[PDB]
Amino acid sequence: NETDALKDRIENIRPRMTLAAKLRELMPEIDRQVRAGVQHDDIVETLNANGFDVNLNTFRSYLYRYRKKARA
Repeated sequence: NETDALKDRIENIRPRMTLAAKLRELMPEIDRQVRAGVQHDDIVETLNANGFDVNLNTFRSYLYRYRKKARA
């Protein structure tokens, strides 16, 4: 009776937290390449082809947060 959609959501909570953490670890190198002229959309495409369902807004959020913490 429990939908496979709710079941799948629950099953992927912890996997997604791990991916979120992996994405934060990538931010220093992403920031370097992106300020050198690599497009945000290009990195988002690579992420979306390899298990990270982030959109452009969410990607920029992580990038902005990395940058604030870095400047501090």
